Parts: sequence; C-alpha cells; structure tokens
Amino acid sequence: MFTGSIVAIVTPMDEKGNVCRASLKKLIDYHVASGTSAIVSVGTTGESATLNHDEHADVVMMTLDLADGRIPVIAGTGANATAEAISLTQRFNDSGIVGCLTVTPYYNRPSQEGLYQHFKAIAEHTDLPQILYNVPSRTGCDLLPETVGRLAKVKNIIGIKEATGNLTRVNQIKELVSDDFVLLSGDDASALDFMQLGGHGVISVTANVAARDMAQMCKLAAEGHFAEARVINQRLMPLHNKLFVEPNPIPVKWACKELGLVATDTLRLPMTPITDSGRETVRAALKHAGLL
Amino acid sequence: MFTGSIVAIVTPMDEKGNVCRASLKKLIDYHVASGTSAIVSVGTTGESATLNHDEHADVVMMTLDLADGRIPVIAGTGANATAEAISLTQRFNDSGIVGCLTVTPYYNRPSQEGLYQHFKAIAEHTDLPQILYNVPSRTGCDLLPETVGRLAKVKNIIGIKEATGNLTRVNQIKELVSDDFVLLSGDDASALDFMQLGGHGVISVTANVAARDMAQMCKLAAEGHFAEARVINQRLMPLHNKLFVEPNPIPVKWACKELGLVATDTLRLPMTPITDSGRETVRAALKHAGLL
Amino acid sequence: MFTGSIVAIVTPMDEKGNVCRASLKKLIDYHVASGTSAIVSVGTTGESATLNHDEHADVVMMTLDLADGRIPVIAGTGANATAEAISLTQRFNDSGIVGCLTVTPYYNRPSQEGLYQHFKAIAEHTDLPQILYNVPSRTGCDLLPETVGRLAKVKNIIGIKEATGNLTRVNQIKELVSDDFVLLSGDDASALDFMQLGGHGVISVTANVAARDMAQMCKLAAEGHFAEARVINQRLMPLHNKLFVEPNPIPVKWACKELGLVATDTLRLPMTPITDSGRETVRAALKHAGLL
Amino acid sequence: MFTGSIVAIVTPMDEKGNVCRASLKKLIDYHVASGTSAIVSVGTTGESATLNHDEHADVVMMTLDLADGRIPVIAGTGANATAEAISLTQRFNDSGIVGCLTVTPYYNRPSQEGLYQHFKAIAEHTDLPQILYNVPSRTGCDLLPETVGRLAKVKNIIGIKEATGNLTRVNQIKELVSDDFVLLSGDDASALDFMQLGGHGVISVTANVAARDMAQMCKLAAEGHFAEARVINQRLMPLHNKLFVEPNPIPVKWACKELGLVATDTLRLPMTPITDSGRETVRAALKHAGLL
Ligand SMILES: [K+]
Ligand SMILES: [K+]
Ligand SMILES: [K+]
Ligand SMILES: [K+]
Repeated sequence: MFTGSIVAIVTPMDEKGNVCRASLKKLIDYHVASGTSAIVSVGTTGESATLNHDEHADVVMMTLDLADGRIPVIAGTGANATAEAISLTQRFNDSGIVGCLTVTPYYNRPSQEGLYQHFKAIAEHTDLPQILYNVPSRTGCDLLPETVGRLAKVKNIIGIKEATGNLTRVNQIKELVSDDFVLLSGDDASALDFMQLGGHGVISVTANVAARDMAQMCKLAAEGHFAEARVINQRLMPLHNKLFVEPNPIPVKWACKELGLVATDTLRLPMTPITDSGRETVRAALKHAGLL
Repeated sequence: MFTGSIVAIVTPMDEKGNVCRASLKKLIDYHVASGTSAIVSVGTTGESATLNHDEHADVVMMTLDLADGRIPVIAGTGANATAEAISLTQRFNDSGIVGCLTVTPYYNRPSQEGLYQHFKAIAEHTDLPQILYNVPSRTGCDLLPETVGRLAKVKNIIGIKEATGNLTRVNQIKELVSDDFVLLSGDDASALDFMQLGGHGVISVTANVAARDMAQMCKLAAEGHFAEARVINQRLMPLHNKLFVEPNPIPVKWACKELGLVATDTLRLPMTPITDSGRETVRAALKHAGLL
Repeated sequence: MFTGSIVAIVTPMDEKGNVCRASLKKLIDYHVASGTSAIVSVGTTGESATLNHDEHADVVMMTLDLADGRIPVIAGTGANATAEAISLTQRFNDSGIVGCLTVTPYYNRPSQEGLYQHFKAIAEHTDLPQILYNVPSRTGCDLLPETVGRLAKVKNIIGIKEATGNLTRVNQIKELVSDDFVLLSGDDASALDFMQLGGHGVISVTANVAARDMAQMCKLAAEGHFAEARVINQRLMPLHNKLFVEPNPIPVKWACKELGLVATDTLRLPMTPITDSGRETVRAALKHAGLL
Repeated sequence: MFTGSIVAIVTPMDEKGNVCRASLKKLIDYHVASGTSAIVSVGTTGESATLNHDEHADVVMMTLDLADGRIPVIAGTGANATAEAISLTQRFNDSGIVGCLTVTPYYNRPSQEGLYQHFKAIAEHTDLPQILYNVPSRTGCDLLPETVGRLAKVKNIIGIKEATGNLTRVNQIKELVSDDFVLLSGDDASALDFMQLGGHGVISVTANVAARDMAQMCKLAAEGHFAEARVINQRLMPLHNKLFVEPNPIPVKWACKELGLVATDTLRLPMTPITDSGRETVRAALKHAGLL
C-alpha cells in the first residue's frame, strides 16, 4: 500500500545502458520475498533523468508484468513542465499501477501558487492516487506545509514523500491534512524518527539492498515498538549514510551488483562508475549491516 | 562576441501560450538598435523547461531568421542526460548559431567527474563553441573552479556563465584557465562587480528591458571606467532585484508587455501570472530606471 | 528536577536597568503555583550578557532566597574563557543551586577538542551537576553528538539543552549516552517533537508567560499522551514563534509586563524596547493562547 | 593610517599562558621593519576572549611602549554589553592609541536598531576613531550596509572591517557612506578581491608571518597594479587558507613559533595545541609562501 517499506528501485542495466530484464526480475522477486510493501518504479534512484519517456514507460510495464500482482507498483511521473507531467501520467492511466510519485518541478523554480496549479492540473487528468514529492536539494524549490494542506483537499492527492530531512514538518503537515493523508519519509537516515513523529512509512533507497530489515523495522515502528526498531536502524545507519557517499544511485547500484542481485552496475551519464574508495566504503557498510 | 551585454531573451507567447513571432521580431529589432552584443535563445528566461525540443528548435530558428545576421544568436542546449544534450546540439550544428549555452545537469546531481564527462562528451560531438552554465540555486549541483580548469582545456569549451553570485570565483577560475577563456556573469545584481574583478560580460535578464543602459554599462566596465559604470548600475539596481520579486521570467515578461515590447505576458505552467503586488513593485523599478 | 517545563526566566528590571525584587518575587510565585519544574536563573533570556559577574551572582542568590526551597534553581554559568567559566561556577559551589547551565564558548570558536577540554575542566572544579548548552546560532560553534558522548562520561556532566532545532540529534545523542543522561529541548517551537523522540523536557522561553500550559503539555508528553499534548502545543505555537519576532528577550519581557507579571519591560543595551508592530504581534499570540 | 596591511597581532604567551614581553617586542620590531601599516592590539587573533580587562589593558599598554611611536596601534575594545564597551574604551582614552576596533555584540544577537544604539553610545563617550567590525560567523549577528550608512554619519565612526567574505558588500556600503569612510577586509583569502572592488586595506592574520609580502601586495593594489598584486596573493593563498585549518589563532601562533618570531605557541583554554596534522599543513603553506 502506501505504508511501510516502499522501495525506490534501481533500473538494472546491461553493459549497454539498457534495462536488464533478468536482473529486474530478480529484484522484484527479492522484494516480494523480503516483505517490501510497494515498488516505486523509475523514480530518481531508478534514473528517471536519463531514461526517455518511452523507455521509462517500458520499464514500468515490464516491472508491472514481472510483479504479476504480488506487489503494488507506483510509477514515477514527475516533470517540470505541467503539460509534460500530465502527458507522462496519462500513459499509465489504465496500466495497472496503483498511484504516481510526482516531484515538484525542478530547475524552473515555480511559486507556491505555481506548485499548487501544477499538481491540481495533473490530478485532474487521472484517477490514480497522486503522492507529492518534495526534495528541495535536487529541485531548487520547497513545497511548504500550507501548500500541501491546499493540495490535500484535491481528492486525488493522497500523500507526500518528504525528503527534506526536516522532521518538524511531519506534524506541521499533519495539523493541516486529514488523518487519511499519507506521510512518507524520503530520507533513510531519519526515516525511523520520521515514523516515531507520525509518519506512515518510507520510500527507501536502503531497501534496495536490505529489504528484509527495512520491512521489519517499519512494521515494528508501526506497531509502536520503537525501541526494537532502533536496534535494526543502528545496524543500517552506516548504509543509510554511505549509500550517498557518491551521487545516488551510484553507491546503491554497485551494492546491488556486489550482492549478486543485478548482473551489472552500469549507469547512464552523467552518473559515473563508483570510485575505489567508494567501493571500500560501501563494502564496509554492507559488512556492518551483516549483508556481506 | 561572447563579451558585453548578452540578453537572456524571453520567449513571447500569445494567449494560448504559443510563440508569438511578431513580438519576437520586435524584441530582436530592439536589441539590434540598443547595442546588445548577442542573444541567448531559449535559455532559462526563455522558458526552455516548458518548450518541447521541436518548439525549442523552432524558436531558435525563428530568432536566427528574424535576426537576419544583424546580431549573433547563442542557443540554450542544456539537458540533464548527456545523450539528450548531444542530440539537442546536433539539431543546431549548422543552423547559424555562434555557440551554445549548456547548463550543468539539474536534478540528478552528478559529481565533479560526471560533470566533467558530461561536458567533454557534448564538446566532442559538435564544432560549436560551448559556454558552461553554473547556477546551483536551480540545479542542486555546483561546477567548481577546478573542474572548470579541466574543461577549459577542451578546445571547444570557451567560457562560463557563472551565476552563483559568489565573486571570489572570478579570480579562482581566472587563474586556472587560458587568457582567452570568457567569464560571463549570470547574476544581474552583481554583474558590475563581477566585471570589475575580471569578467568579460553578463548574460542578462535586465537587458530585456534596459538594453541600452546595460550595453553602455558593460562597455564602460570593459574600458575600466567603473565610476561612470556604477552610476548606471545604481539606476538599474532596483530592476536587477525586482525582476526576481516573483519567479523569473514572470516579472520580466510583464515588464516587456508593459513597455509595449511584447503583446502578452502569458507564460506556461508551472509559471503563473504576476500578482498585483508584483505589478506595482516592477513598475516602480521601471520608473526608477527611467523606462516608463 | 531536570525534567518537564524548566523556565529560562527573565531578569525583571526597574526603569534604571537594575533587578526589581518585587517583580522577581511575583514571577517565582507564579512558577511555583503554575507547576513549573525548575528555574534557570540568568541564562540568555535572563540577560546574562549585560549583567556583570557580581550582579549575576546577586540575581541568583535573590532568586534562590525568594524560591525558599519551593522550586529548584539552576544557574547560568557559561563563559567563553575556561578560567572565567570555572570562576563563575565556583561562586555558586555551595549556594543552594541544584546545577549549572553552561553554554559552549561563543565568539572564539574552539575545536571539538577545545569544547571537550573546556567542559571537563569546569566539571572538575565543582560538585554541581553540569548541563551542556548547544546553540550554534548565537555561539558560532556546534557541539557534536560524539563530543557529548565523550563528555557524558564525566560523572558531573548530566545532560544537555539542545537548541539547534535539529531533531535528528535526540537519538544520535541517546545512542551514545546512558539513559540517565538528560536531554532537554532548547527550542520551544519543536519541544514537543523533541520530547516525542525521547527528550525529557524543555528549558523554555514560552514558559515565562504560559507556565501552566507548558507544564501540563510536558506532563502529558511524559505520560505518552502526545495527542492531547498536541492540542496545547497548537494553542501555544504562535507564542513559540512570535516570542522571537524580535531579539529574545525583547518580546517575552513585554509580554510579561503586559500580563502584569513584572512592573516594567526595561532591558539593557544592546537590547532595545519592542517596536509597535512587535507589540501588536505579541498581543495577538497572547490572545490566541487565551492569556490575554 | 587605516589603510594598507594592518596586522591582527597575536598575543605571545609563555608556558604558563602569561603574556611574553620579549616575544612581543620581537613581533613589533618585525612589523616596523616589514612595512606593516598599523597594529591591532588584542583583537580576536590576540585572544581578547581569554584575557581579562586588566590583562587586555596591560597588553595594549606594553605594545604602545614597545612600539615606541614607530608604528600606530589600534586597540580591540569590543564587548557584547554597551556599558562594558564604554568602560573598556574609557580606559584607553588618552593612552596613545590611534583608534579602536569594535566588534558587533556577539551571542545576545541584537537588532539593527540595537546595533545602531550600541555603536552610537560608544562613539559618544570617546574621542578615538571607531572602526566597526562585522564577522557574522563568530557573533551570530550581521551589521547590514544600511545600518553602516547610519552609523557612518556619526563623526567618530570612521570605517569598517568587513569579514563576511561577501564581496557585494564593498559597493553596497561604499555607496551609502562618505568618500573618506574606510573599508577594510577582515578575510585574508578574499582581501585582494575586496581591495580590487574599492576597499582600502585588510586587517590581516597572514600579516603575522608574511608581513613584507602583505605590505607590498596592499600597496600595489592601492596603486591599481592588480596583476602584480595577484602574483603575490597566489604565493600567499595556501597560507590565507591553512592559517584557519584549525581555530584561529592556533595555526598562526604555531607558525610564529616555527619562524622563531615568538618563544612559545601556548594559548589559553578553550584554545588547544595544534595537532600534528595541523603542523604539517601549515608548514607546507609556509614553504609555499617561501618563508621556511
Ligand atoms: K485528498
Ligand atoms: K578551450
Ligand atoms: K555523567
Ligand atoms: K564618520
């Protein structure tokens, strides 16, 4: 659903930079077995920036097909041009996906009114649940709680993936939206704290390599067993952190290859191969989490 | 050249949001008459983000046509995917443009190495001069001086539009590159200071409405007459600031419409109409500059 | 104790800028009746910066005397010179105070090792419990969790007043210290969230004017009744915020005078009298909290 | 004058942490010989924070004595309490100092109005010229250009040591004040740029060890020979940066001891000894500058 450990899955690629079906199938099975709640296909971690709209749609359909109904698929549909966002959204209108993860327009820096207008129009062109995504450090703009409250009144807008790492925002948003509105963390290092404050889950990068643990940590947190949840979080912390020792998804794709979950760690420019020291660092975090 | 006052020209649109040729023609004649050094077609102020590649190409082509050789045209060709960037550049290869303004990949946040690989690849597949564009506030990433030093070694990469507003950068970059490498300000409010420290010009938003004063100011600065350049810069300061009271190009498009330079101030979503409060602030700035 | 609503009390002054005993007595009685847990005398809010060491000591002794054992008194003992801090601490060694609130050296910006050395020496010259105080925005330096863990091993160092507003720090510090180590919020706007994450109380400014409510909010939070705690927090939020509409303690001293708790709102330079719009703002927040 | 290279001189101490006259005498003779314009006695680099008012006065007095009229002395007289500032200034009234360097109140964070009241009061109770000192990184507060414009109207306030490193400030302040108001850099790494934009000098930390190069560099800059000034600035750059590898004055005191200029590099707590890693970094910077 839109609760628990939702994975922002990587798009495994062959040596040529094209989606590798075999590796994608392995990852999906892994998530189905590990207890992951849902899969966000072609989000930032899935290299949505270097995949054209057609390739993007292909990856989503393939994932949907490989999921075979065993696990829900949420599609990344963000764009910085309102017409473009609506257009990408419409490709999935009756695809089988359960909702869309749509980011605030990046680079062009619209006003809060622009942000509002942008999401309102997208929402009016689909029946699919829309989950807002705010990540000021990559977009150059920040969706404020007041605007979220406004947008939460649109029937189709059902939640938000908050990636600021600004924990005071959980309750500022909660105070303005209904209890039905879903609050998901967008920052692994603080997801547990986010949950202890009232969040409902996390759209995770760490979950790519430690799905079992992340799912367990989230269930406990959900049941209010924060003390035992912290133990898992402590084992994972070096991963929550070192997975960004280099531009995500560079560290997570290598970790995946290393773990034997994907065939290659190939990425598309401007993402480049992990450095040697980067390898050493990630390998240690893996060791510490007990995955290696 | 790639010196002096270069206008980051707006893309005039009708009520339907489609490019308006008559207004564009008017703007071009205005710059030819005011002494503007060159025109940057379809850059950030030209709404590159909301124009599809086909519209992007048509606008650049229309501009060349309307310019009729009277003023050089530089096309915005930035993308956050290297392959997309290369393709976009190939569509302009022998169009008649003098160079390309290429922005650091936004949103995906690549490393200094990725940034290096990105631009090197683009430069390798064209013969047009490349002008790098650094604006961390909008992209989420920063092209450091040392990376600029590496890139400047590529025959094709001839300059940089620096928009951090961090003036220590002028001499940090200046010392790492060749004497003929061009440094252009990308921040109107600090452009004269930038030029006083060693820069060669400015890719201006203010030049859209104060083309003549900007051209004189830059010429005075280039000649070392900073005191007399400061006088003009003081008249223009409110505009340098107020043109950003609301998300650019919202204030400047309104200002063009107000002066009778363009028919409408219509923009594409997520850009919204100027507020009444914005109208009065920009208007007062126009009077201060002596334009209305 | 070192739990619940601890007030960073203002130092009421006559028209001449000297402590007003009558007004101080009224405030202390108010806190005793309202259920405030403890009083931090001559802290930042109490204008420790404009009071010399002798006047500082006089205010503490007077407060201690007026408290008459009905409520614990913690004394502010911070200084940016280690010898000076030790010296001020020693004046209170057998005064009757229950502990000292000592801030990280301001202005001189020592290293983490310097911070460590600084608090270790102070602690070695007293038997009084020491509560560390980290407020990077006023001091220019930041005491990191790792250093806190180091210092928490010193028997005499018993807790920390965290005023960064950085909520991820509650559990980073908790992971490194014993469960006996006290974590107090130093930021009213986020104190409840701080408590929900594991904090034990708040050294509050808001408590100066809404002591009953703050004490109640803290007890509920302590008993795990966060939902009802939020209701009180919501009523107080405009106060948590507008109390800093001007340099603290300018807004809180006026609120105090307005409420009739102190005779005058006189402050010492560089603190200046509240502005008219400042008054209007604070008066509204008071209204909203139902105090006015 | 209040032009050129002005050294923010260190306060040499023996093993016990007491002021060492012999080393001070040596430093003063060094500046007299190297061409240093003036000496700032007991400023931030001189450990004003760990010296009591009596020690502060003795050091300033010793310096005047040892200077024996061969070089002007400016005393640091800043305090975060207006009354304390006024008193400190009165102790130097007819001492022979040429002016006072007075820092914006740190820690208590006053408003622009408070800042204005503070300096006006100080200026009113002395006849010595006042040089304002803005360093937000250490004080937690910022003296804006417009407040500087107000203060500059006070006969007595003659200049500002600007240490933000924000170069747009030069002309923002320049345009608000009288032609004879002095602008001094307080940031070594950006001092030449600051001077190139209109500043008159720099109150330097690097001048402690490279007095001669700094004096020539500033004279060249004052004469408009920026190219030849840049050459020297490049040699000195590693030092401009490395002298802050560890909390100033830790690196610079070590450097003085290393050159044989001072007997010991002892500091007072919270300042701690230089680390071995620091030793090697500063040493390499000394070789680069050609001093060792
Ligand atoms: K809704
Ligand atoms: K080149
Ligand atoms: K302890
Ligand atoms: K003056």
